[PDB]
Amino acid sequence: AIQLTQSPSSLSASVGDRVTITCRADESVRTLMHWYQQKPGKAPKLLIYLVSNSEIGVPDRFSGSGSGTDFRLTISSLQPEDFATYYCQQTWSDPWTFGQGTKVEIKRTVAAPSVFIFPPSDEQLKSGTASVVCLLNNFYPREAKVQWKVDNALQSGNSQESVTEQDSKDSTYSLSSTLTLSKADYEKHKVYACEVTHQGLSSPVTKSFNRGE
Amino acid sequence: AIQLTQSPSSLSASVGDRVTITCRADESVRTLMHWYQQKPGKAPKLLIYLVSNSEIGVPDRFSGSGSGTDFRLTISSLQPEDFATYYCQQTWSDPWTFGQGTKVEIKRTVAAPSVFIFPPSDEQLKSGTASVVCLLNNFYPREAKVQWKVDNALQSGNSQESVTEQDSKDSTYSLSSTLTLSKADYEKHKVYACEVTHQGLSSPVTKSFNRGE
Amino acid sequence: MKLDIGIINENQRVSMSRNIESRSTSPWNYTVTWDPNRYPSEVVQAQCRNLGCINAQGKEDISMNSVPIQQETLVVRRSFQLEKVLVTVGCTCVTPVIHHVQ
Amino acid sequence: MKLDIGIINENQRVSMSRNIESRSTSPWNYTVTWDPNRYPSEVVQAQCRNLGCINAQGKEDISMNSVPIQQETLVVRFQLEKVLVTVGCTCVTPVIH
Amino acid sequence: EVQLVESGGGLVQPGGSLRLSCAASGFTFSDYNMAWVRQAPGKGLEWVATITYEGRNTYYRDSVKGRFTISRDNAKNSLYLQMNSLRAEDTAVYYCASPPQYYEGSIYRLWFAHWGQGTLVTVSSASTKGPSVFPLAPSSTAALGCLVKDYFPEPVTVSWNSGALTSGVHTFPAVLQSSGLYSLSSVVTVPSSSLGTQTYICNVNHKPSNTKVDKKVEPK
Amino acid sequence: EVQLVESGGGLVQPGGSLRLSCAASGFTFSDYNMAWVRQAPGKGLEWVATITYEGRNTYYRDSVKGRFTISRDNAKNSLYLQMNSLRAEDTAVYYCASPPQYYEGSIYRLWFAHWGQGTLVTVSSASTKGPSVFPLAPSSTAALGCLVKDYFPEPVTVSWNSGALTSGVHTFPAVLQSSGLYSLSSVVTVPSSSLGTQTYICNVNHKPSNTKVDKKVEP
Ligand SMILES: *[C@@H]1O[C@H](CO[C@H]2O[C@@H](C)[C@@H](O)[C@@H](O)[C@@H]2O)[C@@H](O[C@@H]2O[C@H](CO)[C@@H](O[C@@H]3O[C@H](CO)[C@@H](O)[C@H](O[C@H]4O[C@H](CO)[C@@H](O)[C@H](O)[C@@H]4O)[C@@H]3O)[C@H](O)[C@H]2NC(C)=O)[C@H](O)[C@H]1NC(C)=O
Ligand SMILES: *[C@@H]1O[C@H](CO)[C@@H](O)[C@H](O)[C@H]1NC(C)=O
Repeated sequence: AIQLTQSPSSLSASVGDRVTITCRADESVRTLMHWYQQKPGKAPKLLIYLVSNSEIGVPDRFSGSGSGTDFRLTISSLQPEDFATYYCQQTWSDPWTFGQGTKVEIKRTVAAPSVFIFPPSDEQLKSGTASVVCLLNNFYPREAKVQWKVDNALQSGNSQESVTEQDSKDSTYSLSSTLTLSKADYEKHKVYACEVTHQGLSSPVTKSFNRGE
Repeated sequence: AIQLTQSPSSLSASVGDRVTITCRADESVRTLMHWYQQKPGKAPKLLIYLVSNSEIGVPDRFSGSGSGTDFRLTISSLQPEDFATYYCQQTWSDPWTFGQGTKVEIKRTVAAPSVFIFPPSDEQLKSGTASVVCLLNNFYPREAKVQWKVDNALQSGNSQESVTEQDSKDSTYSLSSTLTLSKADYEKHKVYACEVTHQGLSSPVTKSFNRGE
Repeated sequence: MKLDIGIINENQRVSMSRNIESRSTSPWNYTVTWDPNRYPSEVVQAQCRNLGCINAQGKEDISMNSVPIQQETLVVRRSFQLEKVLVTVGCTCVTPVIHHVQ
Repeated sequence: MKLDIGIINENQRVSMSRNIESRSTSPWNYTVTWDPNRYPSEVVQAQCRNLGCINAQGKEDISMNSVPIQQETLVVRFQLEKVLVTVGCTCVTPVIH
Repeated sequence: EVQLVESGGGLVQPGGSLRLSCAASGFTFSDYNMAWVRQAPGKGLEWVATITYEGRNTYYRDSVKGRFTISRDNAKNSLYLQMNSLRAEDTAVYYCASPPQYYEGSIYRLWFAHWGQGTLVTVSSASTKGPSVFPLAPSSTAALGCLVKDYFPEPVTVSWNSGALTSGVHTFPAVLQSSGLYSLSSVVTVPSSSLGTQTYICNVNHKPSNTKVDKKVEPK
Repeated sequence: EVQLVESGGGLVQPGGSLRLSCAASGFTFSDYNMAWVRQAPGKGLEWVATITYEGRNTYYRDSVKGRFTISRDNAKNSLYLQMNSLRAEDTAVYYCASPPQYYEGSIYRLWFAHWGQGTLVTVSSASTKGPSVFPLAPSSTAALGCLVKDYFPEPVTVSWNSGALTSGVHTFPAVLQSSGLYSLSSVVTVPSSSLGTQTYICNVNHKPSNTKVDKKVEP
């Protein structure tokens, strides 16, 4: 089986930059190299066939080049909607093979998160567990620091974070940090605070509530 | 200068037969051999370019073939409107040259001539000369015999004939014999007769008029 | 919008029977579809026959490729409305883009 | 005859910014004409660039020929019109029989 | 034009069986080879199987040989993948794939010009569990949402106001909890003014557990 | 679409001069090489001259070198052939010729995709003479016609009822008589029934002698 290796595995580039992904094969696949683009939760779309020919709807900024064992996909001016994973594929030898994927992310300017905090619903407190949710909306870059504090006591191993995929229009992320407590530990305490630190803020921002109110 | 020689110079075939014309050159013209079709009194129309390619409107039955010094035009099912003279041409060497022409005629069934005779007009008799005209309309083959008789006296060297080109729809010929006399001879005798002999007649046909009436 | 009655050059057409499609180094086959609800009533799609190009001997050279040539056509369908349909008219032979780093 | 307002697939085109016209063994050039009384407003004609085909070296081989590929299109002028379009060229081998 | 519509995924226990189907339309299905391509969660693309247009030949990848069987009807314009002896390594989204319309289908080494939407196949001994949906009430530009907690397997779909509300919506990726169950939040930002006039509902659907929920979110 | 329209032929005496014109239309005249091809009566085709698109190069056949001069006006979309020292071997129909629109005009070795209608150039010391047009009256399906007698040089054209009547028409080739003048007949076959209701007119034109005639034929 021909094993294909794309370089790099991930990359960040500003809108308008030239982006170049290379795909290298064990043996020569002789012009039978194709490229695909897969956006999150969608199927792959064909971009390039037979090294350098593109399908009817493909924008002009995508082009293919290569010969034998060294092939390359090029984006001449990266756009916001080009956030995706790109795959090469060979159809020369019968076990048809894909590259491992190259994840293309978009570099943009700092954007600060807008923060929101959510108390546990009463409906849930019936079930004996309580979830406190903190939202950081539309920020860039992905790196953020979210500390939970119950009665000014820093929490440790009781939270999980989740992040959206980069927005296809404005290239921002959003993030949910979910704090999980027992209805017991939740009622012993009063002050629930989410403290956020990010490159776009003058000083960390803290959203908080008190049981009730 | 490349001299082109087409074979044969003329040929006849029945509707639907396969016809083949050959064109031979001194030196190699490679693939720069072209063919033209010229119908009577019209300009040449292009049929074949670069040995074997056909212009857009050219019927499917015309096809070209050839190599370096031996080229061939083929009509796969000869039709009446294919009556023409066909010319080859090379554009390899700088003095561009044509073949001499191949005249393609249609072989069809016998058709007898419709015969008519025309007295001299009054308008003309003023001028002192008289022309008697005999018309043979739509016959095949071309060979016909037209004898003039003035008072049952056979005329000799005082007539000229003209024949049309083969008709592009019914592939027949037509012919006019014009007999030329002085208003003197025309006004002495009285019976002016045109006698026609043709492969399509069981026995010759004689049309006639008597001066006056 | 009023559609005048009458079609210029209605009689002029192109023959797909020239076997230009098989004398090509990038040969192709044809496919037809008949639809009375549009004009022309017949549409001819081309399909490249090989991935590589062929020579005079008959051998496939896969360092080069047969690729399709495509044209946007106008065909009107019925109360009449234009429709734009993509037609592959035939194939040509190309060499891929090979940059200078092998 | 009444023409409904609207063009299906109005948003769809073929890219000529690929150098396919120049990487072909039967390469060709393009020509444009803008005519305001018709749709499409522009009509694109191709013309084969050589009589022969070019190889990997760049040399013309006149044993084979560049020949045009042609398709009849409909173009509106409102009245229908049929125009001949040369979309590009292919490389062919002459018939030897 | 070319549409491939897959169906038949879902949850199956190891060793079990499952039949995937691909309804083709917009091309002469009977003229082109079809294939299945798979993709395990967060990983890459992996060719599974190919069948020819007549139906005569079937090629498989080594991993699935003897276990999977690719089939076609050609009359119902349909491609099939029968999966038997399923192993945890077959958990993946399975894609139906079709070759280009402008090249002859007799060509074997063609690429994948068209793909279906994909169905998830989850092979796990665990039992489906439907989600609980709690409200994220907007604490007096405003933010509110829904918490979809303690479900398995994937996926969960969240819309707002039955598809009316789409701008400002952020539906987060599922995260595995200690329990081994998934949990996610879906949030949306709206004008503070519309809080008394417009009613906000998130529509949670979990096909594996046949669980639909329309929870209205409103402040305290 | 492509139209090549020639003019300027006619009668010229040996040693005389004549300038042919070809009005082009339907393509970018400025991009393609143009040529003249001639054809003497009853003979074959013979390339005469070629000119390039810009105008810088002119190629001629040996016979016409020094005598003929090919020219073009890319702004009037027009091709010219100045013919001097005209000799009896130049009696011929002269055709304007254009290359195809679907190949690049930089290519020299192109063929003749399009031809003009042709003009006859007759090089002769003899004088123009207009024809007489006598009727060939239908001697009571019937046949009638027109006799065009004693004219020079060629050519004569005959239509019937100003082009309405075309089926059954036979216009014969000119015949040179002893006098050195030409004569031809034009006939048409028609139903005996229309012979009293329908009026039949032959339209003779002889541009060299500026002779136009419309003769009605009746029994
Ligand atoms: C038909 O197409 C070709 C090329 O096609 C693409 O070119 C690009 C720019 C796009 O416009 C694309 O859409 C076209 O399809 C055209 O040929 C090019 O013409 C230029 C300018 O004429 C050529 O550049 C130079 O021209 C001068 C003067 O004519 C010559 O002296 C030069 O020759 C030297 O260089 C060559 C190597 O380059 C040496 O081998 C020679 O010995 C000389 O030292 C040179 O030709 C350029 O080369 C052409 N490009 C190609 C790819 O051939 C052509 O103009 C076009 N026709 C029309 C009407 O548009
Ligand atoms: C395509 O054309 C060639 C000959 O014209 C033939 O061998 C081949 O089977 C054809 N295939 C099709 C039309 O699928």
